[PDB]
Amino acid sequence: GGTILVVTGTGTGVGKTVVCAALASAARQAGIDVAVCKPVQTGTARGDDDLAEVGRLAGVTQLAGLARYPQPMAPAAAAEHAGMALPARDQIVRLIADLDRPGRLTLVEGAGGLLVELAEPGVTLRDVAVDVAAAALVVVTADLGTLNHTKLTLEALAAQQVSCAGLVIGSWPDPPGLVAASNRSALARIAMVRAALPAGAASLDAGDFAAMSAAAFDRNWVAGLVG
Amino acid sequence: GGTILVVTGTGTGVGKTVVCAALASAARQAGIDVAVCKPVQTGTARGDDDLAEVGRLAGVTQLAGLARYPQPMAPAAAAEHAGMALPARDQIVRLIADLDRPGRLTLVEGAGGLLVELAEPGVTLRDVAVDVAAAALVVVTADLGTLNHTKLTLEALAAQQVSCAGLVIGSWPDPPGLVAASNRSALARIAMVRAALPAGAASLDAGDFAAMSAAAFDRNWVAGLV
Ligand SMILES: O=C(O)C[C@@H]1CCC[C@H]1C(=O)c1ccccc1O
Ligand SMILES: O=C(O)C[C@@H]1CCC[C@H]1C(=O)c1ccccc1O
Repeated sequence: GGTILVVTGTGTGVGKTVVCAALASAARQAGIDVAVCKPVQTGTARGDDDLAEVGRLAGVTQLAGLARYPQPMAPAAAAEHAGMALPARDQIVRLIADLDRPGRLTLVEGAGGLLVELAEPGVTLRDVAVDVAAAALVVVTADLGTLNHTKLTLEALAAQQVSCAGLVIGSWPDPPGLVAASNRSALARIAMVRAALPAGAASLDAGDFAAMSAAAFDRNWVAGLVG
Repeated sequence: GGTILVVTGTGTGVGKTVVCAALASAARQAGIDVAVCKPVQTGTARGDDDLAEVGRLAGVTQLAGLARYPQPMAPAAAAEHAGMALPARDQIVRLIADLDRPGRLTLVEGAGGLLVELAEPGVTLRDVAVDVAAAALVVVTADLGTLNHTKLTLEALAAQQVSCAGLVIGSWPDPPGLVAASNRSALARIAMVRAALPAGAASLDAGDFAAMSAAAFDRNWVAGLV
């Protein structure tokens, strides 16, 4: 197959989706075929659609969903509220394996943080990454609290031998402060900081987003993700 | 010895200090002798003194600290700004071991979350808990994202055989709301929820706080801590 990457984060609202669009845009501009999947989408009752947003920002057409729930909560609660079930583990693995192919980068976008339950019983994105032998890209903030959350996440990945593909700061303030500056320097000391997206990148139009995306990542690292 | 409990949380600003004071107060009202150790304090430029909050809210007098940095950052960053080092590992562990005595509940308050660096070099509250054979009480929020952060923290504890003494929700909203109510039920499936402190409790006077605290925790669980 090709390269499967799960895109996770230290928690909710850290920039997972915009980072997914940014890595997809960068990989597209390097000539890499990209597919993005979203095993579980909540918040559809308020218009949440991360796949649609990645298509808008990065131009990705190969977009695959599975489970969708209206309420903007964790999947187990949103499914329960709606009278619906979580998907099974093998259904998520099938969604991913159907997309995987040589020379393609398949990004698997999580819901919330790494240990969020996506399938019964207690099946998380970490288990899925083990199942499809994927590495994990971790989206982080630069805010107070971030190193503890980043270190807990990286420890949880290592516990199941899921490789860490690096960190991406989802929103980077221009200009930064003492805490943001100290955290980025300390984040870079615990793992590779692949990128740091400028604040408000999600508002950029397609052309500015593609320019930001290409500038945001090291063109050489993106190319090395998939032969 | 007695019983040593570290009081950690899933992050910063989750209610660690007010929970420390709530458990101290509940334990004092059950006739238990309570000491609180806060090895490292930051934010002293704006007046942060967590040991003083425990003193006033719960009446604890055995209040032990080692270092105080002016900047409201993590310890390592506040030390870096001040141009001085953090305490040494032995200082923290020996201070706690000296505090511990039979009949006593010694609560150890970290800074920020569980893997925050407290001592030299890169020593955490989790290491401290291993060294003094303490269990860990985990302060959590009810907000969106709390289950992930809770599971992350509890795995990191089990990974070093530090026992989990339960959760406390540092701030329980009124009225709850869908997400907060869903989160409390889910937290209870992860570990015992020992208390959920009413929102605003940090601002109560000492007599109102001791009332809230005595009702917040289960009598038998507190009485059995020592
Ligand atoms: O993916 C995100 O973090 C943003 C989404 C948008 C709607 C609520 C967030 C969500 O899904 C979520 C939040 C906490 C725990 C598990 C979750 O799945
Ligand atoms: O204890 C708290 O979380 C509140 C304090 C008050 C001033 C900054 C907070 C702090 O200490 C802190 C923040 C991030 C990481 C580690 C830390 O130790």
